[PDB]
Amino acid sequence: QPQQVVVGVSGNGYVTRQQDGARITQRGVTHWTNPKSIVSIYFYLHQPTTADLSLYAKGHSEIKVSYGKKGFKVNLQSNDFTKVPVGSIDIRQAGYVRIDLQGVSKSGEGFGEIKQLIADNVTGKSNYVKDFSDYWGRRGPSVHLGYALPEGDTEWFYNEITVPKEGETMHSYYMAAGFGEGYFGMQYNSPTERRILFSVWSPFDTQNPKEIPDDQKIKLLRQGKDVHIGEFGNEGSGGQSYLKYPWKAGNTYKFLMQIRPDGNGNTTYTAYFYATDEKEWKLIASFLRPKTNTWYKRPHSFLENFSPEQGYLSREVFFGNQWARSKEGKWSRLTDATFTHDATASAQVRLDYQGGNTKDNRFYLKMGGFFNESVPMGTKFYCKPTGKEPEIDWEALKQL
Ligand SMILES: [Cl-]
Repeated sequence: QPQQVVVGVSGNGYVTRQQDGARITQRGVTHWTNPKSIVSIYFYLHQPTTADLSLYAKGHSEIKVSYGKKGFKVNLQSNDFTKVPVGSIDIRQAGYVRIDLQGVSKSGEGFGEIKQLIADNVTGKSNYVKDFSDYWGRRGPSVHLGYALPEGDTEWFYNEITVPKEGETMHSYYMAAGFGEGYFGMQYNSPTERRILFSVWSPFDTQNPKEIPDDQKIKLLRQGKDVHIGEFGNEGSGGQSYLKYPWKAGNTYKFLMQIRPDGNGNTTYTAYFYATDEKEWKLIASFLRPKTNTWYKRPHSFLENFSPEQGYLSREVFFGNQWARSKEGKWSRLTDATFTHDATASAQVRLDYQGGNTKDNRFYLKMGGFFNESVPMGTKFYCKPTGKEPEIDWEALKQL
């Protein structure tokens, strides 16, 4: 039987053009002043269906509601929210449906306030952000790749990362060389700042790093030139370091990560970044983690959107030439990757999660942007064991 689908704007809407000219808040669209702004609302349908669209809206305005090339002229004329019919659409294939809103005329300060998109008489199942955090839902589903290590003890992991131009999106974390106790990667933080970030969690479970007993704090051993060192909390706690570095889309950067137990019940974590634009290795930091006795475990990568406002945009990254160096000093090319997704994907509130193979013997991750092909949890991907073995001037690195 056809059914009603109520899509909340706060979890499913985005300002997609002229971002200062409207806003998505906990009640949906507000502060809607600029006729050039576009608001887009996304929800997924499993099968072809018609739908009778309405908005739950208030205002004194004329707006334009669009599904592809089909537009509707819609007046708002209310001081309180009411159901405002728009018109009918024909969804010809499964996938994400995008509904756009644009202001045309207003009698007062703004074009109105839009709380919900309502689709009546819809056949089949749908997926979107409901009964779920609007913050996490709009951030969208992070995705990860885990690389299989050889037998024995690995000390170093090496990975190459390239963010293609089409995958370069502000407020993304492109995490290249993760491990059992932390992360090492690069961020696109603002128009003027990008960071190479390296973080290690304390073994002490707390949200406040100042709660950690002295003997369980992450300890700084080495600090690279121009690197900022601090602590973090609110996601567990530990030590962090970053270098401001203007990395470029389309360039291939290298991440080299050493994890070595000291035999005295600690483990050290040392992160190096190859600044391809300068043709030189940079030290980020070396940190000691107490109460830890491990070699390298769980080499992995991830792709994350950390801004809810950016959830309507995709981001994408390529990972190539993965190598492990054993504690005995032997390099091995890694070939086997396992794809996973985060809890937002698991909740099925966002379906725009993907990863796999490129056509040039790399792996990729892609999420956000409301695409239609997903990849399931645990999918395995493989690359051929080809690629240039790292040639590292070990001694030079030790002197950074
Ligand atoms: Cl920068």
